[PDB]
Amino acid sequence: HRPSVVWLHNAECTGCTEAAIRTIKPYIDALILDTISLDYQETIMAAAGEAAEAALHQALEGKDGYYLVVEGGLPTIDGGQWGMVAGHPMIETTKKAAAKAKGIICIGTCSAYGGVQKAKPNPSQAKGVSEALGVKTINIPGCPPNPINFVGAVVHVLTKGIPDLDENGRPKLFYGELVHDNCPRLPHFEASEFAPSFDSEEAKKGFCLYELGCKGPVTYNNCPKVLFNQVNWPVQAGHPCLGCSEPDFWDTMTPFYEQG
Amino acid sequence: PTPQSTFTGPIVVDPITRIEGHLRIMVEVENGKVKDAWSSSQLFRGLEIILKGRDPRDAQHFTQRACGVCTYVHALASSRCVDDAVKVSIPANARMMRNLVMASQYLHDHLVHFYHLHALDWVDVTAALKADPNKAAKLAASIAPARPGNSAKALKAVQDKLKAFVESGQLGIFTNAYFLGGHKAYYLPPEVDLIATAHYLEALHMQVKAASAMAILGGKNPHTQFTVVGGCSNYQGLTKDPLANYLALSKEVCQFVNECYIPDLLAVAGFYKDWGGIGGTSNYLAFGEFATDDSSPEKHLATSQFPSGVITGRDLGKVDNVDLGAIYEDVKYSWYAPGGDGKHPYDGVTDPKYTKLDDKDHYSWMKAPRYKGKAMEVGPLARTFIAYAKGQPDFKKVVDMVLGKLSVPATALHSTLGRTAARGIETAIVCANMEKWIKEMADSGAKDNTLCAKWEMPEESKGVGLADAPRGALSHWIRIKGKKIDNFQLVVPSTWNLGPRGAQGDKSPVEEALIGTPIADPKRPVEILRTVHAFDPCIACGVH
Ligand code: SF4
Ligand code: SF4
Ligand code: FCO
Ligand code: F3S
Ligand SMILES: [Mg+2]
Ligand code: NI
Repeated sequence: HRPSVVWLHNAECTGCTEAAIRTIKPYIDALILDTISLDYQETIMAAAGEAAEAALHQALEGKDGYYLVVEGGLPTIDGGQWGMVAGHPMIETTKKAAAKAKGIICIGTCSAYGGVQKAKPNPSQAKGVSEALGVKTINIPGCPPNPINFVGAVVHVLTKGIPDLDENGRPKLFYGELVHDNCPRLPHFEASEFAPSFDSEEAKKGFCLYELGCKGPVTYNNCPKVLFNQVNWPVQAGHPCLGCSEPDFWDTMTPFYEQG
Repeated sequence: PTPQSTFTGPIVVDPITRIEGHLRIMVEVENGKVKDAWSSSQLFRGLEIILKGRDPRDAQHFTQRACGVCTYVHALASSRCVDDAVKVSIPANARMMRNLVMASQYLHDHLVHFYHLHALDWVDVTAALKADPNKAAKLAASIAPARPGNSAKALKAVQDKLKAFVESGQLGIFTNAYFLGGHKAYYLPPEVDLIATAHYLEALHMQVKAASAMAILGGKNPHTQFTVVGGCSNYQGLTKDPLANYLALSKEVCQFVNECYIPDLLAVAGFYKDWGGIGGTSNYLAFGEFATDDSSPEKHLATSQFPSGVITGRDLGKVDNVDLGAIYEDVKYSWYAPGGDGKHPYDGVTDPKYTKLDDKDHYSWMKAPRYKGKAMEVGPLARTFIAYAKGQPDFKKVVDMVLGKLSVPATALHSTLGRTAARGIETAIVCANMEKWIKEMADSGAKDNTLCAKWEMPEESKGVGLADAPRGALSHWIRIKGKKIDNFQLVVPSTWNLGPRGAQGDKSPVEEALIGTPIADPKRPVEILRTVHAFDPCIACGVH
């Protein structure tokens, strides 16, 4: 028997699902064949419609219980009808699935904190999972988060228990350090060597991107340490950090190309 | 003959799984065939509303989150859009880098779609257990190049792994699969099921490599971070070592496309020949992609190596030029306020007004984009017909190769089978161009690493960004006022393909394609999935 995992998609772009399948320790096939039982996942599951909905119920009714992964924020306006699956408001199905879950893992800034659809003026009245349900969640933010961080947290929760969280529900294992503190451009920052524009010689020489809006100094994530796709990260590609793992970054980190 | 029940009655499939986003399909069935259809998108986010009043430089970061499956493409469209609004012509290297990242995205996107989203509609995974592995190996040896992953040992290993999974009774993502316990609409012999399933697992690994290649130039995947107004920020992406690695990875991915993807697509298509007469539409549109000149939207349209164009009524002899002024969106059958019909995207309005579930008068969060009164299919099939009609050498070669292999006329491509084939066709063509495109940017970058041009934010302006994303013709339209976003409208390929009826009550491409779909078993309507999935729906994209 492999531990049951129910994965719900709410108000999301599916970038978090995509991030998750970029895992290489283990690869996704090995994860779902050997380590977990992924019992509902709309992006890749075979069943559709009534058959899919029956698959969800079978998982929610499972004798061994289940862990809940939530992707996307919850649109709450008009009784939650602006976001629906199988004729039910997303808020309704997420509430129900969360009630008897062994644990709740929010993959991405959207489920964790509200995300892009919550940004002003928030026409769908989108909320993060913890706010909408009124329960604590394990938050794995980033837009999307590193698969290392998501799979890392899943494994930890299944084997060891709940990992130490910060004030924003993020595992200290992955979000304990500022991006900036591990950035290879830090010497330039310390020396006040800033690129004034993307076309400047300074930018060509790899100068710090702080003057171009880099939110690395206020962003908790492990991007420079672990990289993405085993090859790169935004600052290495010459672009400032957006602060995408911070709550409500869409409204607290903008304008993205300024520090104002 | 095509298995068909006698069922008369409605069928609702919600959720449509193995797509991006939340789609509800409703159909009326009579004597086992769909007679009417509705494409009902079930989520609204409202990125266009959220963008109002914001810094135009921020738009690409918000719009990229329109979709994480077709990641990058919206950052690209927004950047082209703002670049046009501020009237900046990006450096040659930036055009090259932006186009290569789009090429990498096509490779990743199409592989995942065929195997992990579409394949389960044609392949019976559990039947793979009944296959003779040795027999499967020799079969695979006849329809595709020699490779260790196609040996009896390797195929048996897959079958054993699958066998242990099924025997556990925890079927996970295969729970209640339409093919469990046999299904008349699934035709493949067990050996083919095993071969396809082995490649399905290989492709889960290969898509990681595809994403890594893309991230070398993109910074990360999903959601790239290398584009800026006036070009790109990734100076390292022009250097020798990273591009050597980019080429190496890209060739691995391309080997898998040519060894596994195309041969499986051809094998599957030969068994489902009847699907070459189901799910056709008549009008095709493409903005084109991979241009040699991206200094303006018109230069993009004229110089795209995958050409732009408009085909109407299946007439492969009259490919018209795209008229950007002719595009508009209707809201009559959508969840938006009345009086929003016929809006050109520069005058686009997004005023949500929900009614109720299954209201025939308003049944979707997608707008209905129309072109001179007609619905337009966009995507790989659209690009393929247009390129074929214009006599694009690569498209001529690869399409004729496919038409030969399946022994059908070019008219058979107007179908769900054709729609599926075209996705494989252009993937092979992208692969064939990779080494050339890379060498171009490698040589160029070595000589002069200029990557971002100077520009100035205008007080008042408008601009449009065009791209042909993996699913089709994408456009972002901006009005700038007081140096801020006054209006920002997205018109996305899935909006074209899967939106609701227009103001005249004319069906969208998916709704028309579903008419005439045979239903072998109403409770397991795999045929609806086959056609819907062939359009490669992206609902977060379509609604935004
Ligand atoms: S957190 Fe970002 S990547 Fe994940 S679903 Fe939300 S918008 Fe998409
Ligand atoms: S580039 Fe950003 S993260 Fe790196 S040193 Fe500068 S401010 Fe810090
Ligand atoms: N491809 C893709 Fe996504 C859609 N539809 C976009 O643009
Ligand atoms: S934008 Fe996000 S992915 Fe890392 S580099 Fe900054 S936190
Ligand atoms: Mg729009
Ligand atoms: Ni998409």
